[PDB]
Amino acid sequence: GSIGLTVEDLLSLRQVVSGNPEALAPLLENISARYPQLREHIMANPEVFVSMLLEAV
Amino acid sequence: NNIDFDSIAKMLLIKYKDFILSKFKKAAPVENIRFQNLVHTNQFAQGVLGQSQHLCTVYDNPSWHSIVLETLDLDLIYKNVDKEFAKDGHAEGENIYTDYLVKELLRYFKQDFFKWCNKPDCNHCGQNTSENMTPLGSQGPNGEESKFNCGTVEIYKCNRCGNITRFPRYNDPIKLLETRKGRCGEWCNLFTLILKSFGLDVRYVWNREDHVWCEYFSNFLNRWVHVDSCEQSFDQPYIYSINWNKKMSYCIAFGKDGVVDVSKRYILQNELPRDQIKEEDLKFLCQFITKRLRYSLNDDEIYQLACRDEQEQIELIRGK
Ligand SMILES: OC[C@H]1O[C@@](CO)(O[C@H]2O[C@H](CO)[C@@H](O)[C@H](O)[C@H]2O)[C@@H](O)[C@@H]1O
Ligand SMILES: OC[C@H]1O[C@@](CO)(O[C@H]2O[C@H](CO)[C@@H](O)[C@H](O)[C@H]2O)[C@@H](O)[C@@H]1O
Ligand SMILES: OC[C@H]1O[C@@](CO)(O[C@H]2O[C@H](CO)[C@@H](O)[C@H](O)[C@H]2O)[C@@H](O)[C@@H]1O
Ligand SMILES: [Zn+2]
Repeated sequence: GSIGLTVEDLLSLRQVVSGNPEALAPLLENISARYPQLREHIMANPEVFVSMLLEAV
Repeated sequence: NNIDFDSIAKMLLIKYKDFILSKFKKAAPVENIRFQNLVHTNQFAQGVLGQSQHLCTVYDNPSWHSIVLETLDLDLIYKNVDKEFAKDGHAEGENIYTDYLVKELLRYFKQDFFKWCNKPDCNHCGQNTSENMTPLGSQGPNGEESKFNCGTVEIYKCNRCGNITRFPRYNDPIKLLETRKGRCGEWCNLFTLILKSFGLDVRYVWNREDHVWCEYFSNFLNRWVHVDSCEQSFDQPYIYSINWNKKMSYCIAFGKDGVVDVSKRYILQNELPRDQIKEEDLKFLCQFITKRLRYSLNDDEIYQLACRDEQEQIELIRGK
């Protein structure tokens, strides 16, 4: 369902977004390298990737 | 595939900076009601609200800022900071200077400026005369001492001369500039301002179990730093919970830019029952006060801070 993102990653994520925007992509990448089901929703909806993220703040 | 992250990143950052700028936009009238009423439901909430209302401004009286700047010995202070800066000067040619400043203000206040008051020395008697004084009790302020901010005077009987010495507990930091004595309470209070007067970023952190100290934000290390003037301690948030083995329940910090629960920074062992408030009613509380505390600021100031906010939130919850 929902996002399905690791407590650790999700933390990690919202760390860089707030403190290292210059590296959001390669995180945002590998964080896909790692979640098959998400590789999906990026390829389909980039937008709806974004949503569930800030969402969790 | 070969999905484009760079673009998806950029696009996010923006949609984030937006959402952020909406959080701290607008007075929501739906919240205002919940806040209002929760303040009346729980008092520990009131506690912090009152504290926010005082601490969160109060120390921004350039009036005061001056007086302190006059009365402190800046000549000696900076003399020393430069002495120590020139010594090493830590890592990069950097903001490390302002640390050495605080660090120094620290020693200056201790081995120099302020004196510690356990039992007051007997005035009529000799100078160095704590020992032989028996606590008679405490009472309301005389009147010459309501002229400063004081609810309580502790009264002491001098067993050698048979004369009362009074030790009034003042909240007016300027008065604290005249008496140079105090326990922890006033010890912090003044020093909090002494820092604000050099215009650093400072919170006054309040532990529920009878202790207070201050956090100062270092741009060099760029995080808050636990400073306590009593112990002449620079960066050791543990101190209390481990060396002292304090039993802590709550730690809140109030600074002109936010009230934020910093418990996780300190209560890292010997943890108490946390409950005069639903654990996320508290969260709400702070966030609300800070929002309200920030209606003034423009649209970077506002984001740029909301960032340092998360940055810290994630240092706490990570507990590194
Ligand atoms: O330890 C807190 C306790 O001390 C009092 C004296 O009654 O005043 C001290 O604490 C204040 C904050 O609560 C400081 O700002 C002040 O400088 C210091 O004298 C009371 O306020 C409080 O009960
Ligand atoms: O320890 C609790 C209590 O002690 C105080 C004042 O009595 O600090 C004194 O005792 C400490 C031992 O815990 C010393 O390390 C300290 O330097 C001395 O002033 C307060 O800091 C605290 O409320
Ligand atoms: O006492 C002044 C100052 O010294 C430090 C180290 O800079 O360490 C002292 O205080 C500790 C408790 O707070 C003691 O355990 C230690 O033995 C003592 O040297 C700082 O902590 C303190 O502010
Ligand atoms: Zn005497």
